[PDB]
Amino acid sequence: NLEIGKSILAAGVLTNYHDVGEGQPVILIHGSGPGVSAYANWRLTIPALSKFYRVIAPDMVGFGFTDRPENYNYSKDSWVDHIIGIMDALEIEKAHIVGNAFGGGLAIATALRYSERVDRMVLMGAAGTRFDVTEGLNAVWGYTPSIENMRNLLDIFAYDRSLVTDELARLRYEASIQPGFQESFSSMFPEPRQRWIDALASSDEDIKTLPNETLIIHGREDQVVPLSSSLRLGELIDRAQLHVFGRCGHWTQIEQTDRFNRLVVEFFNEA
Amino acid sequence: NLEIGKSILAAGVLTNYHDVGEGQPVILIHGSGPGVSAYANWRLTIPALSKFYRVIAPDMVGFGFTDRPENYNYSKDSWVDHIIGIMDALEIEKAHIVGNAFGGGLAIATALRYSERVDRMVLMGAAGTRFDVTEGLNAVWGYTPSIENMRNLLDIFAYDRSLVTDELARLRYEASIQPGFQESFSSMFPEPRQRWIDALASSDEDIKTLPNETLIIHGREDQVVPLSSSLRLGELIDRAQLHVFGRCGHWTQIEQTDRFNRLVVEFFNEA
Repeated sequence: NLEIGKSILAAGVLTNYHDVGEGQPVILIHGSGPGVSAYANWRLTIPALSKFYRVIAPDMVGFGFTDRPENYNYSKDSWVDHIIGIMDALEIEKAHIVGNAFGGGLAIATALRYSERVDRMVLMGAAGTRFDVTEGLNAVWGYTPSIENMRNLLDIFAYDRSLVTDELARLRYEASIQPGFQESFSSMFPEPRQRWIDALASSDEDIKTLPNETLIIHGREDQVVPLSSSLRLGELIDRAQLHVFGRCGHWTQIEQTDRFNRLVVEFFNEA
Repeated sequence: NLEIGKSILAAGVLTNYHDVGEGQPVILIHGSGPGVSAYANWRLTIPALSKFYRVIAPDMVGFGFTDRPENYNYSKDSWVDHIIGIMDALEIEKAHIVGNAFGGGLAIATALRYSERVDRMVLMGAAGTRFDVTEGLNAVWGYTPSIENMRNLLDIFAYDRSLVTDELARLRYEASIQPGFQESFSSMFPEPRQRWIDALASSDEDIKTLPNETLIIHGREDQVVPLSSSLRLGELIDRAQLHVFGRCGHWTQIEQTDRFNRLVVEFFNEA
């Protein structure tokens, strides 16, 4: 299973992660769908970025193959602590961070609590602002295992449905039913789900204080997070650029891979 | 005067233009401020793009050093005819087009009337949609010569006012009072100016038919054209990408030169 990588103790949690490349460190933080993992999210991103940077992609506690501690208290702050724990464990003093959706909210929160540890940020279809729950996100977080339910989620995630094959739905369905995966997932974001969008968000006031050069990315047709949310982040963060990809969903790094990798690498190259 | 380049008869008008580089043709179309010219608009863009493309930057009839025919009938359609005349005169069968503001509206109109002649488009703080006249545009089109009035316009155009020096204001003021310049300019967009924003715009219906890969660029702080206009173009044009530069005004190619040139060259490189 290529989704399983290296193992390291971080913030007291045995963490699964990938580490490829040399040089300036870049932390990639995945989304929050069923069966999600750092590899599943970043398999097409790591190869490109690792040619110029040291890329670290961990499975956040509660997701992927990282340990799911008994009675663990999941929260925006606990996840931020995990990210910092991972950085501390790897002697990463300061790094750029690419946060995808769920991960984007965590990236913002980390930059706010540990400003000295974050350099540049890339926020893709990111959590971070309070936006009305979408049917897309409610469906994603309300997932129940089945190849048909997974196919529907994959359809929700991408613009070009021709990319959603029976094989992909099958493979992601299988990933979603691995031991303990669905159990922790279904209990992670229970109804009413607006609560978690709000809990993962940061205040307009706080976001305005971010001094980091930031690149906000969003797919025009994103069904999970409305473009309006990223437009808002683009107005709040001072040193920000906003790039909207037409004919693209909530899976920008996979749907517009080459354009995405190019934009991100050049963005970090400026530093 | 570096603003004066080569001369060619196009659409029956003696036209001043610049032509640098080899390969795929790219037409750069300037904005509509007082004293504007292809060189003034594109001096920092041509050098970069000409390394990979053949860059053609003409002074549109009524502007710069191109002839201002007696009793000439200026209109969106006449300007489109000039662009096509320039392309015909240079045996340019198909080309990419970069339209800045005024030029962006002309680029859209050209792509609609001569679809077979336009490949990819870059629209920066572009005309093309009906948006309520801004004080910025009304001030630009309502310019009366003076170093103070020019300084105010330069301030309106850029985000970083530290770039607006006494020398720059002086030089652009001088450009605005060249023989016949102010006379044709003041009679070009008379009050009520909303009429010209509307005349230069294309219908939502027509814009939706554009099949061209398009890159829409806008400075977050643009005081002349509201970001909302470019957001609209980003929703209407199917194969579009929208890139918003924070800490940037209506002069993106000059305010964020390296980022701009990089994005544009890579955009054309995809073709």
